[PDB]
Amino acid sequence: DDIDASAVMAAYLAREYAEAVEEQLTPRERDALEALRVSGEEVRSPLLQELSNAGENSHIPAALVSALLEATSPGRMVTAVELCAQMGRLWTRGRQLVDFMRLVYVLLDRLPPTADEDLGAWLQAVARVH
Amino acid sequence: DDIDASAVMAAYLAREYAEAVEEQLTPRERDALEALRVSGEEVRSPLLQELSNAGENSHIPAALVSALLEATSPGRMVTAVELCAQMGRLWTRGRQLVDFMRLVYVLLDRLPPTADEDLGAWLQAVARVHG
Amino acid sequence: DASTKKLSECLKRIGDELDSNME
Amino acid sequence: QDASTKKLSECLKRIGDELDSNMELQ
Ligand SMILES: [Mg+2]
Ligand SMILES: [Mg+2]
Ligand SMILES: [Mg+2]
Ligand SMILES: [Mg+2]
Ligand SMILES: [Mg+2]
Ligand SMILES: [Mg+2]
Ligand SMILES: [Mg+2]
Ligand SMILES: [Mg+2]
Ligand SMILES: [Mg+2]
Ligand SMILES: [Mg+2]
Ligand SMILES: [Mg+2]
Ligand SMILES: [Mg+2]
Ligand SMILES: [Mg+2]
Ligand SMILES: [Mg+2]
Ligand SMILES: [Mg+2]
Ligand SMILES: [Mg+2]
Ligand SMILES: [Mg+2]
Ligand SMILES: [Mg+2]
Ligand SMILES: [Mg+2]
Ligand SMILES: [Mg+2]
Ligand SMILES: [Mg+2]
Ligand SMILES: [Mg+2]
Ligand SMILES: [Mg+2]
Ligand SMILES: [Mg+2]
Ligand SMILES: [Mg+2]
Ligand SMILES: [Mg+2]
Ligand SMILES: [Mg+2]
Ligand SMILES: [Mg+2]
Ligand SMILES: [Mg+2]
Ligand SMILES: [Mg+2]
Ligand SMILES: [Mg+2]
Ligand SMILES: [Mg+2]
Ligand SMILES: [Mg+2]
Ligand SMILES: [Mg+2]
Ligand SMILES: [Mg+2]
Ligand SMILES: [Mg+2]
Ligand SMILES: [Mg+2]
Ligand SMILES: [Mg+2]
Ligand SMILES: [Mg+2]
Ligand SMILES: [Mg+2]
Ligand SMILES: [Mg+2]
Repeated sequence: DDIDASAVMAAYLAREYAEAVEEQLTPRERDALEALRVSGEEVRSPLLQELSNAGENSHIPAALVSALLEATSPGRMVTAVELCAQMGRLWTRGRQLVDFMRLVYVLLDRLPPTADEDLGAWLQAVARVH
Repeated sequence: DDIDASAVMAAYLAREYAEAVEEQLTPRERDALEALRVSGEEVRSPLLQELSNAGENSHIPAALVSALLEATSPGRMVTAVELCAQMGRLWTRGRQLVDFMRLVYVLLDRLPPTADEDLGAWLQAVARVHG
Repeated sequence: DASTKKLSECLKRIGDELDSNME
Repeated sequence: QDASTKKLSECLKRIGDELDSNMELQ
């Protein structure tokens, strides 16, 4: 009982998969990925403030992601992405590793049909500013 | 052309999560991660060519992870981990993303209660051997 | 849940500000 | 088929059984 075997496995698979996906991103998608990182970094502080305002379920964040994606803009999609990223930082061992992947599933499952062209044009505008 | 939004998001979340978990790993757990890294490399090629020995979504790999974790051993559990990682390598787009989440769920959900202690002593022993 | 509703309304509002801050 | 997966699973298990002893040896 000296190590959280699940947490150690989650770290290995998470990094390998992170690099596996990044490997297969086109040049254009790599630009969008860096734009998303900046966009998510800008909204992070406002997001944590609203969440801390109402601070205390895995359904709650899933419900917020769903509301943010309710037929939506690039700004709300980015906010939903960063919310998942912040829940991921809190759900780092044991039974919390289940709620994170499901939360991401809600994100991707609830995306609008036009997500690709909407974010492509928006994140490019992010690249212009920064 | 256009971007695959879902792939961009997955790449971002995966890395942010990987960094998060790594940050929260205790020191003894970080030494094991390295040991898991090397031990996953030794099983990679024998694993891949055994997959190539037959065959050439989530059902088959999930069935293998399940067979490897059937009451098991550190070597089998590590072989299951690397299997998931290798399937993640080729599951980087769209519906394949889902197959990876379902596969990793089989792995973590089917770990035995003994894994914490057995892999603690095994991965640590590997670290001393490979030092 | 009533609280969740108002929380998501605050997040949807943050999202809108992120859109407006681009133009 | 499903029996092919049965055979492949046993092969990965042998690899697993070998990895268990190989990495603590020498
Ligand atoms: Mg204990
Ligand atoms: Mg302890
Ligand atoms: Mg102890
Ligand atoms: Mg990719
Ligand atoms: Mg590809
Ligand atoms: Mg990034
Ligand atoms: Mg960021
Ligand atoms: Mg709350
Ligand atoms: Mg609570
Ligand atoms: Mg909670
Ligand atoms: Mg409920
Ligand atoms: Mg709720
Ligand atoms: Mg509505
Ligand atoms: Mg609305
Ligand atoms: Mg609408
Ligand atoms: Mg919409
Ligand atoms: Mg559980
Ligand atoms: Mg769930
Ligand atoms: Mg889509
Ligand atoms: Mg685009
Ligand atoms: Mg295209
Ligand atoms: Mg075109
Ligand atoms: Mg960190
Ligand atoms: Mg650490
Ligand atoms: Mg299959
Ligand atoms: Mg299916
Ligand atoms: Mg099983
Ligand atoms: Mg047994
Ligand atoms: Mg057995
Ligand atoms: Mg055995
Ligand atoms: Mg790999
Ligand atoms: Mg598909
Ligand atoms: Mg189960
Ligand atoms: Mg269970
Ligand atoms: Mg050590
Ligand atoms: Mg609003
Ligand atoms: Mg803002
Ligand atoms: Mg078959
Ligand atoms: Mg066979
Ligand atoms: Mg064999
Ligand atoms: Mg050796």
